[PDB]
Parts: sequence; structure tokens; C-alpha cells
Amino acid sequence: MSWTDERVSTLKKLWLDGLSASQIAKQLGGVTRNAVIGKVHRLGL
DNA sequence: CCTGATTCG
DNA sequence: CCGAATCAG
Repeated sequence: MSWTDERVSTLKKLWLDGLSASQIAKQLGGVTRNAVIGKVHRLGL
């Protein structure tokens, strides 16, 4: 499991949609909510 | 419909 | 860069 352009694309949409980090981690899968907050922070979303 | 931000290794 | 471990409201 890695951060593909698609998986980052999915992450972009949902974080902007206002979903909690745990819900986001749930849909993506194979990634803890910690890692989600980590990636968002780096992209400055 | 179970916090996010920021540091740390 | 990554995600766990802290920091912070």
C-alpha cells in the first residue's frame, strides 16, 4: 500500500468534504488515521 | 458516523 | 517522505 496519484486524489476530495480522519482512513484502507493526518499536513490541504 | 496539529525517529 | 508518538485546543 502506497500513496498513488489516485489515492492522494481520493484523500484530497474527502478531507475537503469535511470527513474526520478516521472515516477517511476507513475508506482508503491499509492506513491508520495518523498517516492520513500526516499526509494532509504535508500537502497543506 | 471515536479531535487535529506538529514533532520525531 | 512516512507514520507513529506527542502537543494542543
